[PDB]
Amino acid sequence: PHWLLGNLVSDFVDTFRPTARINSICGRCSLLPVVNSWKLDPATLRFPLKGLLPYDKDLFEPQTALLRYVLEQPYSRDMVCNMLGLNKQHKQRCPVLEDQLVDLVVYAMERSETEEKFDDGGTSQLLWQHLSSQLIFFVLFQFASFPHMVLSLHQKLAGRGLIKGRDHLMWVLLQFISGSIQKNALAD
Amino acid sequence: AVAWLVAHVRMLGLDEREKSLQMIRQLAGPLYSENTLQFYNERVVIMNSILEHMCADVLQQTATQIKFPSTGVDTMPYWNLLPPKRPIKEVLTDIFAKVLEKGWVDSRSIHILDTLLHMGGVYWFCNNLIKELLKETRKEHTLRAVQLLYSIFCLDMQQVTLVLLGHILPGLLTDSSKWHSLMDPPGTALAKLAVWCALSSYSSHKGQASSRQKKRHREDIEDYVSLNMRDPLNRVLANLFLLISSILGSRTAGPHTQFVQWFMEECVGCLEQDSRGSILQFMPFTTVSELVKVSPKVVLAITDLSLPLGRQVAAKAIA
Amino acid sequence: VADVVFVIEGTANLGPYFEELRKHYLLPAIEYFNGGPPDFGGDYGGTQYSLVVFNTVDCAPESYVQCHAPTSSAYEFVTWLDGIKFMGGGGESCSLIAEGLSTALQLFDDFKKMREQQTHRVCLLICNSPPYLLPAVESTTYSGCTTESLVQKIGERGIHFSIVSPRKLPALRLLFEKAAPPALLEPLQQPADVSQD
Amino acid sequence: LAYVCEWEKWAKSTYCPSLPLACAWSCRNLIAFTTDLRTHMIHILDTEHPWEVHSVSSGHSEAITCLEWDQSGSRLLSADADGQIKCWSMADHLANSWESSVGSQVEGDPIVALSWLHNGVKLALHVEKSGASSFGEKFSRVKFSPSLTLKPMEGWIAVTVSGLVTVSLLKPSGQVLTSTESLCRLRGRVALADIAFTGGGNIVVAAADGSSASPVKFYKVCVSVVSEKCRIDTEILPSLFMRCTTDPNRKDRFPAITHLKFLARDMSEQVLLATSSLVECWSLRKEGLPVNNIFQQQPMILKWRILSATNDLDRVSAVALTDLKVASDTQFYPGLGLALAFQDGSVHMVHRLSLQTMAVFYSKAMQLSWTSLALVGIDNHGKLSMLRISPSLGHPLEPKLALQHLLFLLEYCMVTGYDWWDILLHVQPGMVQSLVERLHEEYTRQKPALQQVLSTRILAMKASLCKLSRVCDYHTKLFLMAITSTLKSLLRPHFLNTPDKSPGDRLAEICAKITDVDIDKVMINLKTEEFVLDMNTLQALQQLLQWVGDFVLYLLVSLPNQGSPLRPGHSFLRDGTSLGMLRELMVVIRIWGLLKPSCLPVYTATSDDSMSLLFRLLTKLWICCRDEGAASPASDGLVSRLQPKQPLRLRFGRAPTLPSSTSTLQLDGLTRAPGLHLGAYPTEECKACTRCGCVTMLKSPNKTTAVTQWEQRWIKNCLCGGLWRRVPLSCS
Repeated sequence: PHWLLGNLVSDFVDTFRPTARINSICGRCSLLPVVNSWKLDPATLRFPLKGLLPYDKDLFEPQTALLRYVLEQPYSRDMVCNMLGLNKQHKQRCPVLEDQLVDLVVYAMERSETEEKFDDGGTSQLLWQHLSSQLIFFVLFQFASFPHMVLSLHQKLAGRGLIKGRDHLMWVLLQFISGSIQKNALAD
Repeated sequence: AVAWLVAHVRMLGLDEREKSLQMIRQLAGPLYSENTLQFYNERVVIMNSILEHMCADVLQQTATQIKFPSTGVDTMPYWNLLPPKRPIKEVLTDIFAKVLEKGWVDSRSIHILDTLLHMGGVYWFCNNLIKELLKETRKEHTLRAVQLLYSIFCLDMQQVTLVLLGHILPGLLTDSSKWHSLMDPPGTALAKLAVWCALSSYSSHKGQASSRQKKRHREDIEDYVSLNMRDPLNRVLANLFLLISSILGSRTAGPHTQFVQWFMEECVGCLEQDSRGSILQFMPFTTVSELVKVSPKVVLAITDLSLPLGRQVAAKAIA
Repeated sequence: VADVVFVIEGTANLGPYFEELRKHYLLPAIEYFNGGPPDFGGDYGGTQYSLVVFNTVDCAPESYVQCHAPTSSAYEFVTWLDGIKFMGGGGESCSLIAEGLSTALQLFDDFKKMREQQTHRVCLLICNSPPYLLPAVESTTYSGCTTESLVQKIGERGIHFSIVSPRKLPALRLLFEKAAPPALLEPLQQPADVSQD
Repeated sequence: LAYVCEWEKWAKSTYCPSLPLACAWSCRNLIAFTTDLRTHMIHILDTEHPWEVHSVSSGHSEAITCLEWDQSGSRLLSADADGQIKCWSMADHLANSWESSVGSQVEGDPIVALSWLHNGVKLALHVEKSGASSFGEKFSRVKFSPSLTLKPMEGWIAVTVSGLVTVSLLKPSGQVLTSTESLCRLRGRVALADIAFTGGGNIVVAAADGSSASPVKFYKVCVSVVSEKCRIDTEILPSLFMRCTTDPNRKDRFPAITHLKFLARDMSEQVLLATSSLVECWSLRKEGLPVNNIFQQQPMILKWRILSATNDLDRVSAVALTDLKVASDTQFYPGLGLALAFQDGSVHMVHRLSLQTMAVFYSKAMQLSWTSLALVGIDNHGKLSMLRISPSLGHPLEPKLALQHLLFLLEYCMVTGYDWWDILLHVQPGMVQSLVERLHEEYTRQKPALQQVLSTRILAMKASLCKLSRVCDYHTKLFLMAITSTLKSLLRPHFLNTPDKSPGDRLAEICAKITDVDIDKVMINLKTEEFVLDMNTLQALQQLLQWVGDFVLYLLVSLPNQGSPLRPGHSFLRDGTSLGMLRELMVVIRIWGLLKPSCLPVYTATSDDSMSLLFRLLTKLWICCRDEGAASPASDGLVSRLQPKQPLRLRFGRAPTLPSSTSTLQLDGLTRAPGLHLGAYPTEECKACTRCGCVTMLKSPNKTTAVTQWEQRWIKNCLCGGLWRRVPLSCS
């Protein structure tokens, strides 16, 4: 707040801190088990409504963990659509949402990086492919400023995750571009 | 043998003869081969193993890992724990945010902090600390931050406080670029920080630690121009107070007038003994006279010993 | 296959003229190996080439070669070096780059280590000012002269080499035909782009 | 002693305690001046005319280290490395303009600035003595592995002083990222100094804390593996330490510099450093270990040995340092000389291994400027300006050996193309006159062929020798000779004519075989048609070529001035060869004017073709002076007539100098105390007018449409164009 002003405003916020705590609930860990005005529904990286002065940015920092957990879970299309979507066919605006899947791309390499999938110890790659397919089913706002995907490539250089990720990465890129080849141009 | 292996590891490690030698020595070779009239081989071997564990750390680091000759329960977990392929610019986002969100200083991590202390420089250490400090934008969080910070400054009080009083305060007051930061309500905490560390430093303090006594030999005159002794702490505090009085000058005061106001305010405290205020030709009297225009606070500070010098500031405080 | 080399040096001597030559000789030459300069993937595709333009010792007492163009996909860095080569070079007009072409030979060398599995190696060098100098490399082990450079470019390897200078013709073409292997320095003509210079 | 500056409004900054300082440039323009005013900006200053001091704001804090690489203007901007390396290359050499070439070392503090380009030149000075070696054995270059070649590329890769592993993400002139991550021994703590250029393409670094312990994190690292990747090695070279602690008396040494030099075999600058002074020196002499005493009766190993150590009295070190293994008996110049200023007043400059004493003439951080011993005044006295002391190379006097060493270093500077500042070292120019005479004699005789590429430069060098004084004649004469030769030479091959039997310029060169007068005859006698290039040539004759016309005019009036109080007066120009070149220029500009009426006439009177008579008088004096001719024939009397056509007020480019003879030169930061001709020179200023100090005095954008030939030809450094300066116009 204003420099040459007195602390009279600053402390006035502090004495206002406890009452707003009376309006908090918890650490906002996770509330989305179902697959069916509502809880856990942020508009632009922020769910709350009250214009008061709550505590530290733990309620102001985006709930990245929430969207990270809900997106990696199948059948999330309807869930994300009702929680942040609006006029899926009449309001195409390509929001900040893409950044989220960018992490889902980075996490992708993690799935191949983490102990090299324990040298194919299990079938986590199957769930990975299914989640990637589900995300491709929502390929309508993915390439908003398409070079953003190249950013995902930049983070892909981290630790040189080209050991085994490259195959599945190219595969899901194929799964995506196959439904949008004749739609867009070669420029993209 | 272990000590001389540690001496010889300073080579290119192309021979690694002492490594295999120590490995053989640490083995279970002496299985009652000779007429060992000890009957305490168990405890003796346990002590040999734990001593081999505490040393040879560099050899067990600079070379390939050992084949686990311990067969114990739980070795010393306290270690460097510094991520190799990561820079030093991680203390803030990994330690400070957590410790502010937490309720205590995370004692374990403190060890890490210690390694951080005698690794880099106290200068950039405190610099990056105070830099990461001014982000709360709420008095309560800044309060808790400086509370934890006064404690984290322990184990290095003397040199850390010296470097702070010498650089971090002029580092913002001298120029206008950093003035932007001083305007924040965190500024009050910074003032509280300053007076607290000054009080702790001026107070009796031995501070004799192995890793500190072995690394407490430098050279510094501070170039403190004088235009009741010759001590680095006292001289630095005098220079600091002189700069406070100078900043208290007119013709420009947007952020720093509030800074010196908070400084003088928090300086007022019972059972204190700082602000000695030499009374030959110094500023503190004129400084108190000017601060009176911003009532009996300075009327108590300047009253060092009821000396005839204090009569002047008393008459001025009469108003 | 199609291992070409593109060299120009008249930047110090004559800059704008090159820009004119680009409109008639440089740009059409590149289209012989690409469907049109746009932005595509680059790898060991045989048809790649380099782009080497330097200056003389006049006002460069600390730099002779800074070439970097392994593949460049023949479009992007090619057009870049074409339009963003240089504007410097003073001193006088006696010699600009001969030691450069020697380094050019060295480039062919790496092809022997890179183009394994022939390729009918070709090369082209441009220089407006007539060059002559005593030093040879000052950069690498190989050393010689202009004569050594040409006999290496012709006899040591059958690299077709020409020099498309400005419309003017200095006393250079004469000595550059003393090679028993056909030098084929003919492609200096206002007629359209030759198939293979 | 001499060459001291000062800053009026700024002082030692009594408010801030202090700040470490540093600067070093082995090339021209060697002033960087890290300091704190009353974080702060960084300054740059040239060696000649230091009145126009320049500075530029930085973007970081504490500005700990900077060290350039080559003649290309660059800097490092260390201490969290914000605003990393770049060139200036904007219009001149007085603006930083730090481009996007930035390496983001996130919140670090390294003190490394290194990785030069190529090998160090070899000098067999004592053996060769430059008798007739013709730069062959006198100046050579030892084969040296170039760091990560591909053509020698180069990056600003350094070592993390604050950090403990490595630096990565190198993008030299390719804009490519190439990001990776390496472990680098997983442990370390360093306060070291770098020593990069070793035998192989590797880098060396070793120091941790000081005399307290004895650790040295020797990191032998390799960077050249494959494109778009890094494999930084973690080879621990054999460790070592400062044996100073052998004294049972005390051990309080605590070194804080321990710097090295580019030759990683023969130095170790460990030194006891408040309340102490004791230099030390070790080597890397490989030798086998005494494997014995095991019984009755790979040897390749490295155990360091001592080189030199003693007790001294000094606080601040400046810099460490030709080749070794030479019996430098007759050599007394600072060959590998290591000096450092003493706190107590005078500076006891003395070479290594002796340290005894030298002439003193009784009744923070520095670096060696060059072979000529003129240091920089950044000693431990606060924010004080630079100083200079006597560059005397040895105790005794030897004029012959003196001029020998001078010509040696001059030829070295010539072949290496670096700047020269041995000006203060040489005695008054009489000895320098004999020196340049001998120099040009050896140049002409034993060139043997490098002349065709080394001429121009040394001519400018001549200027410097004729710069200081009474002998200002050769200065102007050589300037005019150089500029005329350059302009004519560049004008020659600028013809897009049709080919013929021989080259156009070559066939024009033979014009010497022609009659005396009537150039209009000889022009058609050789060739007339193939000389026109294009309609757009009407910008040179009336604007810039007029000079040469006026030039020959300035000869006529200056012809009968032998009785003046100056033997050559303004100039003499009695060479003939250069005169023949100018006469060829006259005939070609004559045929030019025949091709276009916008030529340069006499502009005054008697047009009904003064140029013809001018040319015939010039050819007359030429043939009267071509092959060992006379000077002042009877023709001289008649040509001495002043025709009503000669103009005046010509530039005759020149510049001031630094006549600091023996005692003292005190200047401020500003307000100096006394002591391209394409028009672009009105009375008052009319544009930015980026000029230069040699002769130029020209405009910045050249204000033209298609005359880009000259402009582009002189965008970079002009004839000795290191002095490309800039200054705004006055305002009321």
